[PDB]
Amino acid sequence: VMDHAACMVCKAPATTVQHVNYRRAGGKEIPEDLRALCRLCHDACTMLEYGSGMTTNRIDPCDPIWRERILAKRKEIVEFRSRGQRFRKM
Amino acid sequence: VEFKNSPISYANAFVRPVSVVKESDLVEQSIGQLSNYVNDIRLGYYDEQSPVIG
Amino acid sequence: MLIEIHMIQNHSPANLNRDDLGAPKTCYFGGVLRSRISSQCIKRSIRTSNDFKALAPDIALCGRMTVEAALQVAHAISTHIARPEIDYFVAADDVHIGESMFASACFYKYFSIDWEQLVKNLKGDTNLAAHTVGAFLLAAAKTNPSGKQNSFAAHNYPDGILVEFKNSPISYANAFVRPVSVVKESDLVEQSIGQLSNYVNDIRLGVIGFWFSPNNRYPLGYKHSKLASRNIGNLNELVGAVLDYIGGFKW
Amino acid sequence: NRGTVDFIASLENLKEGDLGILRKLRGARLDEKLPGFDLFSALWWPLRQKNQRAPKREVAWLIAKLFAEFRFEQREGATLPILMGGICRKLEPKKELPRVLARFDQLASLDIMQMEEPLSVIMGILRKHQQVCLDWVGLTDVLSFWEQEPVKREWSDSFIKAYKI
Amino acid sequence: MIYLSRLLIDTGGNPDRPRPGRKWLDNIYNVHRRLSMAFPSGLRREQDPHFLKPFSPNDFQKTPFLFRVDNNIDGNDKRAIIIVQSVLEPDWDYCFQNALDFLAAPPETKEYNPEFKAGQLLRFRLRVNASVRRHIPEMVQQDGQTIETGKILHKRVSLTWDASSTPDQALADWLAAKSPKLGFTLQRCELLQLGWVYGSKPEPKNVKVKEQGQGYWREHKYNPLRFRAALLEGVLEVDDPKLFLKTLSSGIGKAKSFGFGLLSVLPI
RNA sequence: GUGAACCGGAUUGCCGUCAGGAAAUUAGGUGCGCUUAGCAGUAUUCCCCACGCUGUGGG
Ligand SMILES: [Mg+2]
Repeated sequence: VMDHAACMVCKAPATTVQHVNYRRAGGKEIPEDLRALCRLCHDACTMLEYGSGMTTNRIDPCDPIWRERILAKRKEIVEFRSRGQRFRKM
Repeated sequence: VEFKNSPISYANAFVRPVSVVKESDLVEQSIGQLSNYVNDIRLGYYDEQSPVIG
Repeated sequence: MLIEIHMIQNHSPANLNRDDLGAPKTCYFGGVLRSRISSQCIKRSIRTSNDFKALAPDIALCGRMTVEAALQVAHAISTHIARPEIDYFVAADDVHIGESMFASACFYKYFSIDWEQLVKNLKGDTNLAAHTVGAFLLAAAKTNPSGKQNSFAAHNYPDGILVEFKNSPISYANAFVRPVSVVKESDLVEQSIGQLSNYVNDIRLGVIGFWFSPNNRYPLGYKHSKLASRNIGNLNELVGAVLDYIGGFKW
Repeated sequence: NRGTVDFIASLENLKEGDLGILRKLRGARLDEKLPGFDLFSALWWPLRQKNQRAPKREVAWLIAKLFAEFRFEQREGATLPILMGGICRKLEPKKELPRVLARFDQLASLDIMQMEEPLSVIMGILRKHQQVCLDWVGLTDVLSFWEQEPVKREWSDSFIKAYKI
Repeated sequence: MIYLSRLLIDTGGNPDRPRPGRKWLDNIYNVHRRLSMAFPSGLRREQDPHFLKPFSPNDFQKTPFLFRVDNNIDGNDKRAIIIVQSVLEPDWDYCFQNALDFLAAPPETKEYNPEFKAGQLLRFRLRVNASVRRHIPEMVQQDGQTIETGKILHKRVSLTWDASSTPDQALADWLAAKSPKLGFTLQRCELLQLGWVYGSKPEPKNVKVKEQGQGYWREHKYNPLRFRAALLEGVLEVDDPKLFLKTLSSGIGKAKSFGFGLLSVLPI
């Protein structure tokens, strides 16, 4: 509701949520560790965190230093992804 | 290189093992952890009557 | 009133104190063997050193031949299982194989200061008693035994001090009944300080305390608990806080 | 533990093409290749939605790689430090036993990111010594807590007890 | 002055790949909003030049712009065209600085100072909102039997013709009934493409009072938006100067905030 | 204020010279994704303000 259902990087509507940090889990969740992004941005920042080992603090889409990496990853995702593999889940 | 009046060893920067991640190499992370410990000790046990440089 | 100092420090591979057979000194605790540095090592380690020499001082604090010394030092104890090793060395002729041995451990120490006996031994002096207390604080925070230090240059610096003003003398050695197992998401020092945290969080549920950590590296307690009264970032500031809690006292 | 069992069942529900695609991605991370990431996501993420104790991304990816390479049958009671130990007896005590023992005890100095090739050669010597059964669930549950001493403490203990028989 | 712009969208190629620009066009609220952030606040463009902050409606200037979307341009490639008319200078480098994959060509802008004389032959293209507000009784349920309730609804429905007249004749009558007030007269008007437009829109709704207070917890609820569209092309002649300019950059029909009035004029 | 009070097991040390895991192996044999579908000639278009008993203006 707060983000007006708009992505934080590319401004397309928002469907998922990424966690900026994991200080509190499960029982307590202040809505300042959460940002609204769409599917391509979620997958891009998910693949940016496969082997990082940063544990607590995750990627902030507001910070400009990650934007050029994220857009190149999104260009890779648009270049390479097969939709028909995502559907028909094998 | 450094100059003291009392011997201070900085071996405890590596009590946590260094795990190689996809971005950096072993050398840069080793000297980064060493820099973190050096910064923390410099901002910790520090007396104005005998300041140090290096 | 008793001023009690809690002390956690890590140490590099060396051998500070040894017995007649040469072995690193070792006590028994918690069902297993513990690395040990003698209290009669920290005495004559801090004592007669150059940094500490800064009514006569160093007699009321530590005695010599009914002196009634007002400082008590306990035996340092590791927070994990002792893991000794033996090194093989050979000699040259430059024109036979021996064995030396060493041990590495993180030790918890404990310091207690009687204020009333210190004031009584100062013939009514009070600024001198607090002066000697501060002097012992700066000495003890920056003193190591002079063991096999030329070959094993062990010159490590501490990683946390908590100071207490409790009514009766009580140590926290029972916090290390369970030996510390190292997990991937932590280290030895963090888990040791956490085991110290989940023994001061108790007792009160089942006094005050000043805490210091260098540039606030490993904060006491893994929540926002008030288990320590104040968390400080300098050794001089912690000493000034101790003097301030004793009374109006400037360093 | 639940969530593991459905993960191993979904691994066994795979077909030829999926096993080949995870086979070609051996020795790599996931973020480089997109079909592998998508297949792993479609096979793993609903379980993580439903169950909280579903396997981590790295351990699940590694176990998927090993299952795609070796394709052992799932059967309870065929865990790794038992078949190691039942195998070690048939070798010469002077030469081959320390050779196999060193490769087996090298695992206590490696991380989950570094534990693909030693596991590859250990299941290789299984496949060479004509074995078809292996407890994958037990291996996943011990790998998920591989960084604890009692887990590798009961590792070689199961070994010693199988070897002494 | 009047500012016109053009945006080009591929809308084609391999269907198996993600196409965010192709996906953006399925909702008219999203299209209108995406054109709507093209005008920041003098303060906003100094605050976040990277456009990497939460989007709020109040930090952007308000201007009643008009737009239309067209398709079917060949040349061995497919294209989708958005034409935006506005009274302020658009900032296309700020709206799409993180959305370059939407468009197959960089945006363009140009000035427009249309000066005309009375009685001039002009070619126009317009998509009109065919809507009439009517009195409707209330039908409910329809669970195999119709239940009537006495409430009469004042609602906006589509224009309806009879069974004996063509849609083009009735649309032309509906446009010539209005052309004397705008300042133009028809000679020919034919129907090209008639249809419906769907849209969906976030609307906040209260759920639960905060335990700490100071507001609610809220949840997004989505409301349908249906309109009738009929695309028309023809030739008109001017009847008044400041009146034809009163017709332009103001709108002819309704629903102008969702791209339902735009006159594209060519002197034939 | 205790078989207690005072109380360093300390100094010396290169494991350094010597080594091919090597010879030889087809993963080949068989399979239709098939029967279906106007983005339009309509009879309610989700909400709001204003004026009359349908025409403007905003989402
Ligand atoms: Mg996005």
